[PDB]
Amino acid sequence: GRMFAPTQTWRRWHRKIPVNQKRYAVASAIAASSVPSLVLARGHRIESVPELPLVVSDSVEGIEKTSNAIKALKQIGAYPDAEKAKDSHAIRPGKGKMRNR
Amino acid sequence: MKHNNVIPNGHFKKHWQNYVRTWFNQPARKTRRRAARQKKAATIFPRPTAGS
Amino acid sequence: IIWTKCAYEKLDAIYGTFDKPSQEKKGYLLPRPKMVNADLARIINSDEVQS
Amino acid sequence: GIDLVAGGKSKKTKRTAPKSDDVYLKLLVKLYRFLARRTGSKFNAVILKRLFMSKINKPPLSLSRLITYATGKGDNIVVLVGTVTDDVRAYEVPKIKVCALKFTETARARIEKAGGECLTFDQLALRAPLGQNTLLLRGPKNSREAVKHFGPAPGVPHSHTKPYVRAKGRKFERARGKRNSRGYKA
Amino acid sequence: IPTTTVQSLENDSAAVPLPAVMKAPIRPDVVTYVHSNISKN
Amino acid sequence: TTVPGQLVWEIVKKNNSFLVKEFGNGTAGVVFSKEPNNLYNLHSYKHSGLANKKTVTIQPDGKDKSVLLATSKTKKQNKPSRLLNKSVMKKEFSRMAKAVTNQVGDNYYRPDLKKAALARLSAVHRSLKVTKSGAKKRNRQA
Amino acid sequence: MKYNPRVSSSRRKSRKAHFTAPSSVRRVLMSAPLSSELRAKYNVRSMPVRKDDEVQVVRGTYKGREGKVVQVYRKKWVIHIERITREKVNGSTVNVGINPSKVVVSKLRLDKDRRSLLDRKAKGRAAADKDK
Amino acid sequence: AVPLLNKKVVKKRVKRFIRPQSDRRITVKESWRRPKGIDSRVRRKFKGCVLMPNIGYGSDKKTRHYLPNGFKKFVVHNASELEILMMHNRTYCAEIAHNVSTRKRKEIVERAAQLDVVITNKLARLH
Amino acid sequence: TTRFKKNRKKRGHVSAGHGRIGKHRKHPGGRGNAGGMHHHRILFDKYHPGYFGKVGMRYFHKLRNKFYCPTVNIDTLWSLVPQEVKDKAAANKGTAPLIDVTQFGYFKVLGKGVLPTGQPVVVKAKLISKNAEKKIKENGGAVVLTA
RNA sequence: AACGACUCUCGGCAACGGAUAUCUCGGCUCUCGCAUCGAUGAAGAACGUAGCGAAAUGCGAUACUUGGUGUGAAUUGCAG
RNA sequence: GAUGAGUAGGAGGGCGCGGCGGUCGCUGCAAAACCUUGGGCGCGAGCCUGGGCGGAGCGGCCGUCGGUGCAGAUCUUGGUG
RNA sequence: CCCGUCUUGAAACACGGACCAAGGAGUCUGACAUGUGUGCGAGUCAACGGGCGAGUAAACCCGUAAGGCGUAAGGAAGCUG
RNA sequence: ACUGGCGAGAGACCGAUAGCGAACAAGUACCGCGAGGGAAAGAUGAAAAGGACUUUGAAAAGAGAGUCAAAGAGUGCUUGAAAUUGUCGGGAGGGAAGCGGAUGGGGGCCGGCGAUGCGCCCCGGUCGGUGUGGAACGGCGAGCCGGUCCGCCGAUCG
Ligand SMILES: [K+]
Ligand SMILES: [K+]
Ligand SMILES: [K+]
Ligand SMILES: [K+]
Ligand SMILES: [K+]
Ligand SMILES: [K+]
Ligand SMILES: [K+]
Ligand SMILES: [K+]
Ligand SMILES: [K+]
Ligand SMILES: [K+]
Ligand SMILES: [K+]
Ligand SMILES: [K+]
Ligand SMILES: [K+]
Ligand SMILES: [K+]
Ligand SMILES: [K+]
Ligand SMILES: [K+]
Ligand SMILES: [K+]
Ligand SMILES: [K+]
Ligand SMILES: [K+]
Ligand SMILES: [Mg+2]
Ligand SMILES: [Mg+2]
Ligand SMILES: [Mg+2]
Ligand SMILES: [Mg+2]
Ligand SMILES: [Mg+2]
Ligand SMILES: [Mg+2]
Ligand SMILES: [Mg+2]
Ligand SMILES: [Mg+2]
Ligand SMILES: [Mg+2]
Ligand SMILES: [Mg+2]
Ligand SMILES: [Mg+2]
Ligand SMILES: [Mg+2]
Ligand SMILES: [Mg+2]
Ligand SMILES: [Mg+2]
Ligand SMILES: [Mg+2]
Ligand SMILES: [Mg+2]
Ligand SMILES: [Mg+2]
Ligand SMILES: [Mg+2]
Ligand SMILES: [Mg+2]
Ligand SMILES: [Mg+2]
Ligand SMILES: [Mg+2]
Ligand SMILES: [Mg+2]
Ligand SMILES: [Mg+2]
Ligand SMILES: [Mg+2]
Ligand SMILES: [Mg+2]
Ligand SMILES: [Mg+2]
Ligand SMILES: [Mg+2]
Ligand SMILES: [Mg+2]
Ligand SMILES: [Mg+2]
Ligand SMILES: [Mg+2]
Ligand SMILES: [Mg+2]
Ligand SMILES: [Mg+2]
Ligand SMILES: [Mg+2]
Ligand SMILES: [Mg+2]
Ligand SMILES: [Mg+2]
Ligand SMILES: [Mg+2]
Ligand SMILES: [Mg+2]
Ligand SMILES: [Mg+2]
Ligand SMILES: [Mg+2]
Ligand SMILES: [Mg+2]
Repeated sequence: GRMFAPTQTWRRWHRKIPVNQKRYAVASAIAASSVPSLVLARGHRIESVPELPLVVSDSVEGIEKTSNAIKALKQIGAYPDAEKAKDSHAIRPGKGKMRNR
Repeated sequence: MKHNNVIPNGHFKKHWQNYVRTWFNQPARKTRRRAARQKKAATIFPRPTAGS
Repeated sequence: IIWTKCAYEKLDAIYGTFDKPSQEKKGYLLPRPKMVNADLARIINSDEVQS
Repeated sequence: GIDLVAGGKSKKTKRTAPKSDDVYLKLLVKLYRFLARRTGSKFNAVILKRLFMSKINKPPLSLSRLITYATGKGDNIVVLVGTVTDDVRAYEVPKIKVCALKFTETARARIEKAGGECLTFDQLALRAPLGQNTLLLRGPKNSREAVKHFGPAPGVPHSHTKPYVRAKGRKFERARGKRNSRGYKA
Repeated sequence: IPTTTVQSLENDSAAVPLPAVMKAPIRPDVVTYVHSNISKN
Repeated sequence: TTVPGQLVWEIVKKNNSFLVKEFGNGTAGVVFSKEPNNLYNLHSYKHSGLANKKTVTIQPDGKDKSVLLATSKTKKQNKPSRLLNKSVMKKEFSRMAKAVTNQVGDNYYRPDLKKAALARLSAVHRSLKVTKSGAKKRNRQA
Repeated sequence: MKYNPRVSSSRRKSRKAHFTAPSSVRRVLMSAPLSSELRAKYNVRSMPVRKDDEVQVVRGTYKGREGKVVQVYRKKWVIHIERITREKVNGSTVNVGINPSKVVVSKLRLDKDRRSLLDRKAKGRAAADKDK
Repeated sequence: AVPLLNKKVVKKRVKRFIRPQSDRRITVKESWRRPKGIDSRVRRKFKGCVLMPNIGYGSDKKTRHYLPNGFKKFVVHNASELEILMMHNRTYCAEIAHNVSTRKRKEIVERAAQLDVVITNKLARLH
Repeated sequence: TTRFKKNRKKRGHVSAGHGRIGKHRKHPGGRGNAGGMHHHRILFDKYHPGYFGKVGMRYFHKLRNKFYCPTVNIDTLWSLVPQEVKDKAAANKGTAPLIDVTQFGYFKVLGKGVLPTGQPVVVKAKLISKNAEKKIKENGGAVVLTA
């Protein structure tokens, strides 16, 4: 048969938050990134980071090879957090795995 | 009809569901028009892209 | 977040400050909190309150 | 059995805490929970209750109205549990010490230009822990569109309640019931 | 005025003033509300 | 954290990577915190290792029954790699107990955590002894 | 990450393209790595398996077995290797199919086309990998 | 480990609350459901009928969720999570999660002995 | 948000909160604005006086641009002047600023409120009320008409 | 009023049946590109066609294909 | 310190199902599902765990979302007395 | 005393229900309204579109006499305010 | 503009009673004079390695054996729930049975179902100990106030 209340394409999918509120949220997120307690609380491994906020020389923008990019992360102490991401690579549980996720 | 409310005047007594215009192609339309302008600019070079 | 030096120096211009507005966000000023000092211990244990 | 109503329990509801999740507001509530308990000051108790209230129960106060109520009270500190807005209809702004939850950008600039100071409720606790020498003010609670529709229904006698209509004009609720020439005037 | 040290990479002014945005209020309620709504877009 | 600790507690008390909750949000709910600088692993502002500038860490250090006593430096809250003032102790329990009392209560660092730190030191020290030799008593009497 | 708009990352489409691929396409899909000795000689990493090639099994229960290819059964995505057989319940001998990605080519069935193919494979590596 | 709890556990009711008529009908499961019927004699609380659960049966807050051994249960999935109970070994006992491998259970059991943490199911799948 | 909808709280309660006696039928009082004069009469008279009937003259093909006439009050007139120009006004009492309201999207000047004390202003507008003109004059200003 | 039969009931095992779980060369929805049927006989319909085929797919008495070009050693259920 | 009835109806705090953004984990030294006269927790929705079967996936927590919870409808399809 | 149901009144000589599995019913959308949360505030709104951009359906930026709602009402209207 | 055609990309969509009626020889089988109506039906294993041979039977097939990690995967074969059925075992029954509450009998199950330590003595063993030197740091705000580790003396206990 026919499902109850069939789903329609003209459901209101999108949302328009006022621009000023979106700018408020971004500023709060930027400020939170400079608090080591919040960064640790979010699961990041910053135990070897020299300082927060972590500002590096502009020469990093000239890096072209991935091998040199990883060496830059090691020097500034950001590699352990990057290593955490790779070690967490896993298949998505549930139906999402067959949905191109 | 009940309580104190504005008198409703919804114009939804026809087969409106057959005449709904969605806008899911709005990002695509922006892309296509930008491509058309970019293509036009090269055709009329060095004439200004603003037109006449 | 890992900031480059150039990106870090642009934050004041992009988002402005509490005194002057942003250069790239027309008429935008950073929001103010309802509490200037969030350290309750200092306020509660201050001489003025404890007197 | 016991001859009581609802087993002797209260059927009244009041806000015992803010509905907001604002972390800064909760810190202010914690600050003034302590002040009210450990001082017994009536000012602190009133401030604590008003911090729980909803947006419509914390109406804004215009700068012009703030100036009029602060006339002759320069020494006192003005306290408002709400937002202070700027008023273009006010020309001369004297120096004044004002504590409020929030100041609009224009209102803050005008007060600071005139030599005044904009304070938060955490700074007020340091300067007036018991509310000494304070001018406690509230904005107009009933000055909003919704209230105009409240009260006796528009159609009853001696009513000036604003009706709900989608548009304004001769064709929108001006006929029978609104004048003697059409049935009756109500 | 607070300043932030600039880390130097091998083979390469060493401080920058702290921008005002880093002292902005932290509002998890606002961030969550904005994040959920815009992720629908 | 670089901001007031009370503000941090308002943010992380609802959700953080170290918060361990089991059995839902009813009566059966049990909550623990597993950050390394939480003496009792309790999810409270008192014991929180995230919302306090001054925190105490006591845990096994490497080998040889060494116990690490680390306290967060007050002026290094923005330098994670140098935030901890580590002190590896490998002496008798009595000597270690005096060191904890000196670095927690005597200097007025966190006098409210003196009891927790000593109990934390006592628990860590006992576990090291059992690891070296193995369980010998069930500790069920009384 | 891919950026070609003509390339799909859909799991459904990839599987359909693989299992409906024509015989000519299956030839490339049924490639095997060259031995370390041949790799250093021809400077080539992989080659489609051929009927008369000699391969060594490096995976599975027949790991270490060496023999000559006898049939490229493209319809079944396997190859048959001489002497790599099992006995049925009735005692008859049947060849065991092995995926070409699980063997190593020890000797190549060279010919006019095979030699030309080797040159093209080495030409790109000698330039795009070394000169760059 | 010596349990810290000292007050005796008093269970107001040990029998479960079985759904009405779950015995009669196979399709009606035993998990409790409040009967909403107008004539329901169970809802109206006629004597000699199935009993309904209410807040009066609430157990003492001091002895609530305590196992017969005198501890509260905390489910552990690895060695690291077991260490969270080091300072609560007189109040909380660990239980290894049902899906932990036998190899990893040995590590948890060995670690729990060093920390003097009670394990409720320490003999699970070791034979 | 489905999980907050109260229908979920009513699962297992039979009537879904619509009652056993009355029930939830399709249109037991007619659709939309049915029966405005018959069985919804009290509702219309009590909350919507004037709903039924005809009043006034028709205006075929009425265009709103002909009637465009934004208004500004006396109290708001000073706010139009830029802050830098306000300082000049108080720096020289011989001259007065010329406030052309039409440049700010206003046609008529009404007379609510008062002007700044001791500050003459020359107001340029299409229309003006008599009270507005009187307040401008008594403050030392003048009114100029434009179009 | 034992035993045993019968009925009911509880458990183990065996049946009956195809739920659940995990899957998917399918569906559905959005977006994009392109503009190309026919009297020079279209769409559709029919019949025939393979060493062993009924259907599906393909093809037209040159009938699961001819020819050119590309690819470069198979096809495969069996036979040859 | 007082107090406890509740159909129609309202509201609060919770339980459970499937995704999504995060975070913390489990698994061929055996995941899901299913079975059990094993044991335990919660007033309860439910939850945790022993054993068995099975042979490749799964779960906790925060936020967010929905085609999200059945004994009935001479309910639908299938199966069986 | 058999559940569900309509009923002043059901164990009813009122109706549905032999049994099991799975499926199975206040939803989506437009308008308005009260309440609450959030942003800004005599303003507010990046909404058509443009500039771009995770090589990109997101995010970010743009309102120059744009527009909506609000900032002034009364009158059928001419008008006054 | 574009729910057709051809080609392409994507998804907080469905996951075989779902999703198109159709995941499969589906607009097929089948029904109707006709216009039309219109299903059900996916999964052995990594590989058929798809069960040689012995024996019983007219045959189907069984018994034993064989292949496989597994036939407790044996060609509608992954997993295999409930209704319902057989069998073995326990138990009950004078025109229903079931159910609430309370014990009892018989079962089944449970060693975190129930402890065996602690304090003070000496025998031995083992391991560390005020005052001055170094190493890397800290609390309080230049200066005071500290602990940790290494070494050297004294002290001679723990
Ligand atoms: K469209
Ligand atoms: K209702
Ligand atoms: K029996
Ligand atoms: K399934
Ligand atoms: K023809
Ligand atoms: K050809
Ligand atoms: K997860
Ligand atoms: K169980
Ligand atoms: K969820
Ligand atoms: K009825
Ligand atoms: K009746
Ligand atoms: K009946
Ligand atoms: K209303
Ligand atoms: K506007
Ligand atoms: K613009
Ligand atoms: K009139
Ligand atoms: K179908
Ligand atoms: K199997
Ligand atoms: K049986
Ligand atoms: Mg699942
Ligand atoms: Mg219609
Ligand atoms: Mg009573
Ligand atoms: Mg009552
Ligand atoms: Mg008349
Ligand atoms: Mg009257
Ligand atoms: Mg119970
Ligand atoms: Mg009744
Ligand atoms: Mg298990
Ligand atoms: Mg009810
Ligand atoms: Mg009903
Ligand atoms: Mg009704
Ligand atoms: Mg209706
Ligand atoms: Mg064909
Ligand atoms: Mg009650
Ligand atoms: Mg789930
Ligand atoms: Mg059973
Ligand atoms: Mg769960
Ligand atoms: Mg769904
Ligand atoms: Mg549903
Ligand atoms: Mg059912
Ligand atoms: Mg029902
Ligand atoms: Mg039926
Ligand atoms: Mg049937
Ligand atoms: Mg029958
Ligand atoms: Mg009757
Ligand atoms: Mg009844
Ligand atoms: Mg009768
Ligand atoms: Mg009837
Ligand atoms: Mg019947
Ligand atoms: Mg169901
Ligand atoms: Mg509102
Ligand atoms: Mg305008
Ligand atoms: Mg007039
Ligand atoms: Mg098309
Ligand atoms: Mg189907
Ligand atoms: Mg399904
Ligand atoms: Mg399998
Ligand atoms: Mg099976
Ligand atoms: Mg059964």
